[PDB]
Amino acid sequence: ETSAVQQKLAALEKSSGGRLGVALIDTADNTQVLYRGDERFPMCSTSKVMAAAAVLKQSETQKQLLNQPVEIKPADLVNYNPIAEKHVNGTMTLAELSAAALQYSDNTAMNKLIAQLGGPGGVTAFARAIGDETFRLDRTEPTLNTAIPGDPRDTTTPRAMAQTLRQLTLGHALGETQRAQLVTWLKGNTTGAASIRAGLPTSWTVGDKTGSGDYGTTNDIAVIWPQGRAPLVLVTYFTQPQQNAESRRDVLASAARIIAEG
Ligand SMILES: *[B]([O])([O])[C]([C][C]([C])[C])[N]C(=O)[C][N]C(=O)C1=[C]C(Cl)=[C][C]=C1Cl
Ligand SMILES: [Cl-]
Repeated sequence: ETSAVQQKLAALEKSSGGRLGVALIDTADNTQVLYRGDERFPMCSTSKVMAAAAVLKQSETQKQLLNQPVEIKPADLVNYNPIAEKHVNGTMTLAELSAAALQYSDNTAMNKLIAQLGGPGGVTAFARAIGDETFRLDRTEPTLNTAIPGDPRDTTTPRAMAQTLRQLTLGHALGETQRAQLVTWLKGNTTGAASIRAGLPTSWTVGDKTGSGDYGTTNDIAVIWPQGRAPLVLVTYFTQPQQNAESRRDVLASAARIIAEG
């Protein structure tokens, strides 16, 4: 059966023409509210969180790792390189690459993080090490965004991603300095104003990471601090039937508004 929350989410899904996945964790009582919570969705750029977190984990035993310069060559540039293009024939540190990937969704920066982990499988291995049995990263940017219906590549479920995002930011999957750094990065994201943030009260602090891809795939994952109550974690994934469907960040904002009502 379904609650009124899930009925509202289903009606939003129906009106939108696509497939919506939602997972909310309320850390006050560890309850979850799910909509298609165990179905797989293409993560697209929301996978940048796991890649950055994996490098943070590496830095727990190599304290200066984040400050290590990494060469940016002309040939490294892919389809969206707002920060990395400023450093061609130059360098960016792993911290700078992490900030660029998370806060600007720079795809060259993401590919450097993936390479630092030994390839997409290294990101997946980190996920398994922190108890995420669902996440899989198969490809680099930009092909991880093909988002073909039914394809398990580069997917996770809303429930799994919400649980992991909680572990990474409010829990202790990462060390102290590292989890605080991840929170700082997520809070300063520049690309999320029309997504989850647009559906929540303005007094709430939010850290988030968006993503987008083919099939009009439009995603956001967030850690949320309401004023005067325990924080929440929210995942909103959305994908559509036709390859060239338009982005629908408004659907994510609407899903967040629905979840926040209660
Ligand atoms: B992320 O969602 O992975 C990222 C964020 C944007 C802001 C750069 N998305 C993409 O790169 C989307 N890319 C595609 O849909 C794409 C691009 C290219 Cl060049 C080739 C294949 C695909 Cl699927
Ligand atoms: Cl994005």
